[PDB]
Amino acid sequence: ASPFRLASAGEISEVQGILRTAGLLGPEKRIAYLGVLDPARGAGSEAEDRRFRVFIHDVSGARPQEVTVSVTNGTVISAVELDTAATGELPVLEEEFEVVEQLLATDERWLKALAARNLDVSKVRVAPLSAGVFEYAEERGRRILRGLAFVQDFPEDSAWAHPVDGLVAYVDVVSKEVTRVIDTGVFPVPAEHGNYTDPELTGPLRTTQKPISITQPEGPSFTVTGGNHIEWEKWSLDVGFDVREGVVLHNIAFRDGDRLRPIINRASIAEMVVPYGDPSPIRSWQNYFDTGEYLVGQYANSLELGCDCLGDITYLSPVISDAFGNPREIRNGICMHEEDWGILAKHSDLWSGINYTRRNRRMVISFFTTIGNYDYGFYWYLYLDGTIEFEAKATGVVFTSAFPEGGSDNISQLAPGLGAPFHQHIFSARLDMAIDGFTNRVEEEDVVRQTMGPGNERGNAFSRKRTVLTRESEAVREADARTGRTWIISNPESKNRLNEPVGYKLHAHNQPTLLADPGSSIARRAAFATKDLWVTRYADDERYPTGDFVNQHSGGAGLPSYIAQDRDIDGQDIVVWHTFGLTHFPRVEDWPIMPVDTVGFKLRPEGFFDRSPVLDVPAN
Amino acid sequence: ASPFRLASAGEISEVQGILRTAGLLGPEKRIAYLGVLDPARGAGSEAEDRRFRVFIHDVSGARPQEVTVSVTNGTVISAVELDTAATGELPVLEEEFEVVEQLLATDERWLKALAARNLDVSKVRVAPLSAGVFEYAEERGRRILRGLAFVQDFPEDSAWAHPVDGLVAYVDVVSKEVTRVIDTGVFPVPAEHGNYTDPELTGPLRTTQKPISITQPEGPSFTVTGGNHIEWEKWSLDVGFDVREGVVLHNIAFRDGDRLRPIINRASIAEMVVPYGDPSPIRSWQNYFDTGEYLVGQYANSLELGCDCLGDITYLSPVISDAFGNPREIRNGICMHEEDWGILAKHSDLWSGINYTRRNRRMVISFFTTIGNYDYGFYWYLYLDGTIEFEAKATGVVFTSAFPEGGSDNISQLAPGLGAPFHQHIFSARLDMAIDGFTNRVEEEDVVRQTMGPGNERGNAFSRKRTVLTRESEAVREADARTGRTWIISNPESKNRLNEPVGYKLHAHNQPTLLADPGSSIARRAAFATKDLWVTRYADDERYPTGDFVNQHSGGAGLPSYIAQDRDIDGQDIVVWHTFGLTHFPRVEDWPIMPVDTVGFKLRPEGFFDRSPVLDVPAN
Ligand SMILES: [Cu+2]
Ligand SMILES: [Cu+2]
Ligand code: NA
Ligand code: NA
Repeated sequence: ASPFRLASAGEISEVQGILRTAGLLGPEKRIAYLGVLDPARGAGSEAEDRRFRVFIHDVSGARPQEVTVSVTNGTVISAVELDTAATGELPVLEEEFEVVEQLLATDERWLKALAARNLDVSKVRVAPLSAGVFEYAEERGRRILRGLAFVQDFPEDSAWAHPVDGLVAYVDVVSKEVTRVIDTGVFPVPAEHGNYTDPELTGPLRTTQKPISITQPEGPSFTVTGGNHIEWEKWSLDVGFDVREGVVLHNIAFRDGDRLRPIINRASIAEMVVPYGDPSPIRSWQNYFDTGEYLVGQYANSLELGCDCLGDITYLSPVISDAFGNPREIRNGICMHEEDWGILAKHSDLWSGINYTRRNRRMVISFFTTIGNYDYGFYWYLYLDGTIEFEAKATGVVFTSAFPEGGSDNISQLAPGLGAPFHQHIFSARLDMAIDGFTNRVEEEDVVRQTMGPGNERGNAFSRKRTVLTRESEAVREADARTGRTWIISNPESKNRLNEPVGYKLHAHNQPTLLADPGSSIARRAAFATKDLWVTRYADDERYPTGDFVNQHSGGAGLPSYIAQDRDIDGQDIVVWHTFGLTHFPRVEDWPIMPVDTVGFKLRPEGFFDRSPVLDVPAN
Repeated sequence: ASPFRLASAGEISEVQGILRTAGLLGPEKRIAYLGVLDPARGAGSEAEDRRFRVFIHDVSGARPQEVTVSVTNGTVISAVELDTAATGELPVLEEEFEVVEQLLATDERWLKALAARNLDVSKVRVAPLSAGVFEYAEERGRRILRGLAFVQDFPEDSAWAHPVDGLVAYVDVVSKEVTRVIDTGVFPVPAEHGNYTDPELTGPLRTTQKPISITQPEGPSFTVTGGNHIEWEKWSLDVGFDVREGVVLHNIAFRDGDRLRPIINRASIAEMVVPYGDPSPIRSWQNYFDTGEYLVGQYANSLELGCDCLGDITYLSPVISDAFGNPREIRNGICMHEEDWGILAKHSDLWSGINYTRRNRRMVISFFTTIGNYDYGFYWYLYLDGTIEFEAKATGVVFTSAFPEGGSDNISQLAPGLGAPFHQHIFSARLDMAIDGFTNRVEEEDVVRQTMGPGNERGNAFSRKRTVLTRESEAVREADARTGRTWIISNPESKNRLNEPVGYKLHAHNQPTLLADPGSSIARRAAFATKDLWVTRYADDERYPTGDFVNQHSGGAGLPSYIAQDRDIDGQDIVVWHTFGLTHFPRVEDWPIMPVDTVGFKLRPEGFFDRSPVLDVPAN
């Protein structure tokens, strides 16, 4: 019944049939993206109309198409041919990854480069990576992938331990040509293995860990209805899933007495970029847009009970399309559970004699994705006290290179001869805000220091200031940790009992933003990552901070072009885009498999409630 | 056996007997502080010599004394008379707090002020607060407390809901004299109650929370020997307890193969300051040095199983002295347990076919203290992967005032007529470092941005720089979140297998430091709080960033006087002092009892190990 329900196997099958009958899904066609569209703005939208957006690739070279179909009515709404030299290429297809290694294996320049290094071509794996846009005019309008080589000494060996430096190839994956093979010189291939399950490396496993048992003898406190609607401790929301963004949260609201109060209309990680900081021509082009180029949802893991998710776990198993339109289920791809979170509130009062302690809890909604060597966990947390938090967990195997004789300013050494280039992992959270409704505004709040003098004779006073962001051209903001900068999203038409606008405060981690030179290709294509906070006016088609077609797009798409409309955002339907990331100088302890590191952000109520919202939590 | 064992009841009784026999503890004497001294530098040394330091107050007004006792040999080692007008007053005695309300109840200026407000003196509670150093010349050399009034409507009423603004009194707690009563005008006493156990305020309690059961069916994975020595998952340490500092961690080391490798010799929170930013003369003197003036260990709570600490809990019950030298046990004052901490490391490799997941754990050592309206939890965490983390949890009831008609730049409104002055909570962690031994240095690491040009033609390169701090005069450092600034503590004489010095990296939260004007009294007394990082050369008597005697002490002691010695810290026995804190603009949701907010820091291995230290963790 809900318009926000997960897509079902049947809906995807019907899309495939509609496309096929319309003549849009022939044998040379491939589905590069398929996803359900959210309902358009309309608080009285009753007539159910499930619409799906499809990107259709053509393996013969014909122009691709963007298609919108209505599953409810069984029709094609629109179909537009795309000029990819102008608007960007479609996301990389899983089947194109195989092509790169196979093509290079018969190229005489590639074989000659391997022969010089005495490498057996049957043992050389090729990481197929996105191309970006640089100086090669012949790549405009063409689907390119670039390949870097790694040696696998045996089928169970970790090839990442054995990078083949000084060698890179470019491949046209539709015409199946190797356009360039660049050999800048021979580097020794690092010899030590990195097999973290080999007992020779792990040593004997510990026998000292005793079990921790976490159970819920009466079951969990949350309910799931209609497949994906969650109710938990006054919270209400819908858990969506999209093959590009992954888990998406809809209709986040809090039951305050008798009123269901909206907070956030849609929350997602709308892009994530991994730029590399090694100036070697072998890797100086390397920038992953994991969401926009690869689609993080299609690489979601099946999460194992007791290993990935511990406790009383409720699973969702989302359905996506494969490249031919058949439904594919990601079994146990989303974990949901509640967790103890320590003390919520505590006071022992001398004068009243009352000793009071209450415990906190959080709702966890998580999924994990694997893109090549990297594995990322996406965690959304809901707390009893109204706090909303996102956390990304980065693990996997670091991307490697040779470590040069004489050192490097841009690579760290992990093992003899083995390097790890410096890089960042930068996320963009897209928060379609709805604080008590859609009339919202953002204020930037700085601490204000005061000088000793009249009205502050002891020099102890300090204060704060708030600046309303009234237009998009003034809504591109930078962090300032030294002045305690935060941003408040408020509803100027909804007041608390003290007659102040209700609000939520965004607390950032204030990590560095994109470090690349502002004139670089990556700074133009990932402009969102150069600033901590953007606020736009809501529009149906402004979905991603990098635009719809990120792969090989020349730059400026997305947030810089949206912001240029300079729309009114003072008491309007607005969207907050928060940039946050990790700057990774790899350490020896990251090798051969990296312990989790984390980054995120949180939102806390700021006069949203008329008093603490957790006074009715029991002691038990 | 161990020199680092907790003080026993017998040891404290023996100190009492030694002081009595020596003539230093007659009926007019009071013990204001008593604690065990750490062993001097020198491995093994004096077989066993347990020494205690004692601050002895005299209630007749004679000069107090600082005394060192050997409980092993039954002797007084040294006893010095203190000139408190020069070097500072002793910590506040618990029995002095009770004096303030009683003295004021019979002062005719106080009574006239209450009568002007139609308040019954029997219902007026007085919060007795430390006095600081301001413009009152008659206070030099006297023990002064200042009092602020709150109305308690009935014995179980929360008095914090009813501040009596416009009124403050100063009390000499030795001569039992009210020195000044200041009345700047009548303010309405806020009328709403703040009784968070009253059903009329809580409403019906939730019935929706189902239990979460955390058990360890084989018991915990850590062992406790000698009363306070902990071994857990390669970690080794001793848990100390001091009445001033609270929980103190000694001899933190990690078992790496056959070698026990030191990391931290001693870790503590050596001071904490809570400055208020309201320039009203009623409160502009208000600054709590909870550690130095009040002694946070003295007010540690007994922690309730299942409420304060959840799971399979091991308790310690530290013993302290009362004001007469009798031992007082703080039953269940320290909780210790291990906690699941999600995913440790995870990778699903396409080429090898190996799927690998491991879970993380942490060891938790915690205590909670209550100082008037505020309650603070102190949490030390040890992780499987070598990370050490500290977290402070702030809760309790916010300190209140009237909310002025017309508003305020320095006070938040929480309820009709009820205000909460702006303030900070700032901690100083004292880390006596011992990275692989005592020869350590500190480097400051900043990210380095690089310009597009020769050697970086695509403008993607970025790097980092490290600056060694060679002498104390250059070791006073500020945060820079924008450049990703961190500090590395390393051992230049101990190298990992890549021939790089082993190290640990300190990651700060980069919250604002002390906001008061640098000319203010609090900026001089809490100079440590104006900078994020200090590094000193280790010295036996340099224990606290504020000096030994903080109460009513002007500037002149502590970290600014230590660093003036400008000693060599480049490969030497060094101490890191890290300032970190919360800036609190109270919100409506903080009332009537505040949900926990947190701040802290962590240290991560940086080439300390030759590879990941958790390759031997089993799959479970
Ligand atoms: Cu990384
Ligand atoms: Cu506070
Ligand atoms: Na909105
Ligand atoms: Na040291």
